[PDB]
Amino acid sequence: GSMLLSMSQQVSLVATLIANPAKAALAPSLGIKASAAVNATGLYWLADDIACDIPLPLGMEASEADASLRATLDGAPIDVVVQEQERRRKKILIADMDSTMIGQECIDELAEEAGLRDHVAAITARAMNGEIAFEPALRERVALLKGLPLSVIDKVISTRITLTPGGPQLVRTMRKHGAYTALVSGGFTSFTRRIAEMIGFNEERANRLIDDGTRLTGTVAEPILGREAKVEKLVEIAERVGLTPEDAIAVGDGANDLGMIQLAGTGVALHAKPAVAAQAKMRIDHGDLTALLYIQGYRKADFVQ
Ligand SMILES: [Cl-]
Ligand SMILES: [Cl-]
Ligand SMILES: [Mg+2]
Repeated sequence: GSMLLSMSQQVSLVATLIANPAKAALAPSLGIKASAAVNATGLYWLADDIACDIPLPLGMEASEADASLRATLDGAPIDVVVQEQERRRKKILIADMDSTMIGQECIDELAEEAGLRDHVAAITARAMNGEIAFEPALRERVALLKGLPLSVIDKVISTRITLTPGGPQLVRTMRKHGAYTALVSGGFTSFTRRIAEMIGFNEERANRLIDDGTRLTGTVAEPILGREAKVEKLVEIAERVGLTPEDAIAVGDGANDLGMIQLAGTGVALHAKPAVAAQAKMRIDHGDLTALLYIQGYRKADFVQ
């Protein structure tokens, strides 16, 4: 009950090392080596060979620990995050869909059905990197879908969309612990409704393709939801659940996710290209979506299996 200890708990940092479970290279010896590299108070395994917490000695800047740990692990596929230990477990998740919760870009997959995958995918890549603004890029790409029959959506969904590893476990585990989870996308409601329910999200919010009753018109419902719409949705969710954006973890891979990534108390650039990852305070380049559970301090024993 010491106030001296209690204040120390607030300025207390912890580093977390995280591997992909499919390339689980965080060996016990490596974790000890890393913890010695930062004069750690301790070393706590969240998942054998996959993730460990390394409490940092008080007074060490987070930037120092990050450099030290990345040096010790250089050349190993192990991610590094540093944060305050208090309030690392969040009660809101907000997650992008395309190339984040799913392996594909829904717009590029639909473009294949128009014989224009490569053309559209090149635009998608520049939009994801920040070289073109999202809304005009979305309009340009969707215009090339004009005339596709509505049956093509379920075809794409059923046959070409796959869930990113760790996604259901991430969503279901935070829900087990009382968190509210939302799938937000610059993509399309016809995809996010199905994906959200496969994974287990509480809600979804995305753009909407316009149709004439049988075929796509090649346009999107006005107004188009982009970077600010993701920020506004995080604000809306937090107010509605009686919290603030500091109580949320946000994750995405693209330039238009950086608003919600930067507003959230924990913002994660997941497998992002360098220009996007440079603008997030946390990056996961190797782990899968279970990395976000380890970020929050969950042990594998806490997971919904
Ligand atoms: Cl639940
Ligand atoms: Cl739609
Ligand atoms: Mg994305």
